[PDB]
This record gives sequence, C-alpha cells and structure tokens, in this order.
Amino acid sequence: KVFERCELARTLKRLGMDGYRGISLANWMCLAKWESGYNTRATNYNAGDRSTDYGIFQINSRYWCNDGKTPGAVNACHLSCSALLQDNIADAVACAKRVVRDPQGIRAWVAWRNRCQNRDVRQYVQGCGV
Ligand SMILES: [Cl-]
Ligand SMILES: [Cl-]
Ligand SMILES: [Cl-]
Repeated sequence: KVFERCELARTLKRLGMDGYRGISLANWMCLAKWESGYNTRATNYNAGDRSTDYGIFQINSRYWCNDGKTPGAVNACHLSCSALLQDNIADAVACAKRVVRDPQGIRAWVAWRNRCQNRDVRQYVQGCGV
C-alpha cells in the first residue's frame, strides 16, 4: 500500500518511533518519503552487489533481512525480506529500530543524509496530530 502522509505519521507514532534512539518522527517520515514514497511494496535491485532493498524504508538484504539470494548476507532483523513488503508495517518498523541500534543510527541510509540531515523536516508531520 501507498500511505498518505498523516496516516503514516500516526501509524509510526503508535509503533513507538517518535524519538526512538533520539530520532524524531519527522526524520522517519522524511526517510520513508525519500526511500519509497511511502510505498510498502517498493523494491530495488542493486546489480552492483546483488542485494535488494525492500519496502517503505528500503531495508537492504545484505545485512538486515533474508531473501536467500544475496551472497554472504546476514539477517540481523531475523526476518524474511518478504515481511518488509506487507501492508502492515510493524515488522518493517522493528527492523528499522534494529538498524538504528547500530553505531551510525539513521545515517545507515544515504537518502537520509542527502534529503533529511541538516534540513527543516517539520513539514512532514504538520497537521497530523502527532
Ligand atoms: Cl532533528
Ligand atoms: Cl518473516
Ligand atoms: Cl499486510
């Protein structure tokens, strides 16, 4: 599914994302917007290294989930990558939390550095009741 902005914001808040390891809801929104355009079914194959990015946060198969087809991969979220293509984002959120438990935090996504870091991201949650 493709989330509407404010519906997503409330969904992430309910799932405990607001302020998770120092990361504001608006940062998570900006990440989702630029990774996937709020689309849970988004996939992107990286021919370069044989990995794939899955779902609303575009989480990569090399480190984070198992798709069986990425060489040398590990599965730190301990999930099938299929779990990151559901309409319900709970598993994706649990995996995103796990990504940010590592030293880089949200910096693990380059799109965040490009489109979110050091920016005014307030617009993402304006009017959403969060
Ligand atoms: Cl911030
Ligand atoms: Cl699974
Ligand atoms: Cl679903």
